[PDB]
Amino acid sequence: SGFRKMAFPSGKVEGCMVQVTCGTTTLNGLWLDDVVYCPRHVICTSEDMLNPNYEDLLIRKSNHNFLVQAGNVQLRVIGHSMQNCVLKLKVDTANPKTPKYKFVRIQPGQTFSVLACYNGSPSGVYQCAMRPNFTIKGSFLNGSCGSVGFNIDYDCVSFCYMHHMELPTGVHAGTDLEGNFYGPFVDRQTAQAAGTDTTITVNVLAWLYAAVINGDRWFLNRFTTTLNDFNLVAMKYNYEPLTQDHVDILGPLSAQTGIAVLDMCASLKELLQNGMNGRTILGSALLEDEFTPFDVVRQCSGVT
Amino acid sequence: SGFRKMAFPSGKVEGCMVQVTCGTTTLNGLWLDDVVYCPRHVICTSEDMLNPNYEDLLIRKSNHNFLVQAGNVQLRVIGHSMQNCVLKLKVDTANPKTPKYKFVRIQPGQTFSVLACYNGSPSGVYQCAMRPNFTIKGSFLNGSCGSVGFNIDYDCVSFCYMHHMELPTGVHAGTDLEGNFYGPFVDRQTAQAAGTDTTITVNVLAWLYAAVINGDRWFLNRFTTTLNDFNLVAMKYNYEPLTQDHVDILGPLSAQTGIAVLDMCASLKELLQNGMNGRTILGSALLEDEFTPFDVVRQCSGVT
Ligand SMILES: CC(=O)N1CCN(CC(=O)Nc2cnccc2C2CC2)CC1
Ligand SMILES: CC(=O)N1CCN(CC(=O)Nc2cnccc2C2CC2)CC1
Repeated sequence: SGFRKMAFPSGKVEGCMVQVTCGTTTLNGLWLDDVVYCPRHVICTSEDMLNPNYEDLLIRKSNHNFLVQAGNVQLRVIGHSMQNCVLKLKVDTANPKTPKYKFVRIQPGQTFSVLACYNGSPSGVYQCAMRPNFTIKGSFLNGSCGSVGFNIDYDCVSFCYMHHMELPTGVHAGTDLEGNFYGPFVDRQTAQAAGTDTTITVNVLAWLYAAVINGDRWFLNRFTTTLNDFNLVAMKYNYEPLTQDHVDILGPLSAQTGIAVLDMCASLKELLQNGMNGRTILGSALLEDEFTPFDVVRQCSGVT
Repeated sequence: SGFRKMAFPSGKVEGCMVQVTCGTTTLNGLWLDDVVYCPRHVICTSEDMLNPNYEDLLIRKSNHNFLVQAGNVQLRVIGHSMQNCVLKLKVDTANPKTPKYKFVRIQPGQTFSVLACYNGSPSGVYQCAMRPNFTIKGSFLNGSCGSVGFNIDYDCVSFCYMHHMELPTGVHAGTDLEGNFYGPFVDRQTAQAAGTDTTITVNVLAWLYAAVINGDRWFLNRFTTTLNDFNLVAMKYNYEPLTQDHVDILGPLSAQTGIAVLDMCASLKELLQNGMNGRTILGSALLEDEFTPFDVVRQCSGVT
């Protein structure tokens, strides 16, 4: 029993972190096989960030201008290329600790673990979600760029995020490992406002199921609703619309607890309208939305 | 910017996890040098847990009755001894991945990371605190016993907790790595009720400083208080008394933000009396107390 915001064990990713320096800028890189991936803004000065022409700035850089250090040992860079907003630095040595891996592009609402790093060294691990506005609410200071987000399926690490930017509002933006930004964000120091950060409804319902499984049941009510009625309330509260696909995904939690998905929707509808009244659910005074239905099943079953 | 509940990178601890089986019970063990540490209740049947005589039950066990498996390879047990509530299984092979380590006994209010494991395999990592009633609010299912809590200081892992029990109320109890339980708990399936789970005041203040550093400043008020006046309110709200030692520990955060510790106490006093009014601080609707002042400085500075 008990339910925690839990990150994946970070060891497999720690073995991939390296430091990348270009000129006066140092950030993190991800070393997989003989390639080091890092944000292309490693080539920029503070001034360059205002309106960078990456293709032009990159012409002035050679392989020897990218300093890659793994622990206290220097890697030899034998090639470099830009793919979208990431640089791929080909090195002469395959990372001996390369785990089984995939590069995946996640959808909003999906959760992942971040291994926050500085100077190629891991500082901490935390769990977050791709927000519906394509930002993430992370914990990143200057030097954390190139830190990555990932999920693990037994022994395969699916990398889904690489940190690039902090928006003027303190929220974060980054790319998948092919260098494509999530959402409309760009690697330029300019006005980039985020859209509405709506609540991930299917994750809230999954978390209410985790609460019932772990004994917190006070919010269960005598009501039911329909998808259309629920969605009218969800729209009003800036919650994402719930679809039949989401109801299907919640099926195993509904089966385990015996609480129909639409009945849990009705409980959530009353929590939205009435509030918590100073009460808590799984130690929280707000409805948590950074646990997917898969995370709830995984934690409640004990998948290693 | 941004502030997350962050655990230490778990890799150094993942390299120490092993599976320990005795008869029909399988749990986790911690392999450091040539010793495997695990809860002594690995020797108990479900019936034994009701009123176990560990010294008597242990007489019926020999070295060959303890099966230790590291990955898919079996370790040879050449000695076994009980130290308080843990067994120390001497093996013929030193763990090649043994990090620099210490065994420490933490005080209530101190935080640590847990690497939750099943069958010697890591499932996730999360952050928690030793509650003032000596319980921890973890996420542990059957098979998680022997999972450990730790802190890291650069390259040295200080192990502070080993999981042993889930109380009838769903909260958790365990020992330090010398096998001494935190608090009054025992490794027996009997009535063990926890005391008052008070809020760790100095951690709440540290977290309010993290909020100011990260832009959430709405709760800062025009008031101050004294330790004695603050403590009268803290007692009423089931918060731990704040001491001059706590004020001293908050000194660096006070210096960084320019907000005197007693002024932050006055802001906290108004939050306790007035509530949040539907507002949030660092994405939370309740006052978070599982960040120590050291955790706040570490995260806000980027220690690796
Ligand atoms: C060379 C340069 O001025 N750069 C290179 C691009 N970066 C982009 C950027 O947003 N990085 C960043 C990401 N997360 C947290 C914090 C920061 C930094 C304090 C801003 C800004 C700094
Ligand atoms: C042999 C036996 O019956 N044991 C051995 C001692 N254990 C003690 C115990 O509290 N373990 C435990 C810890 N955390 C979460 C969950 C559990 C278990 C479901 C109870 C109980 C089970």
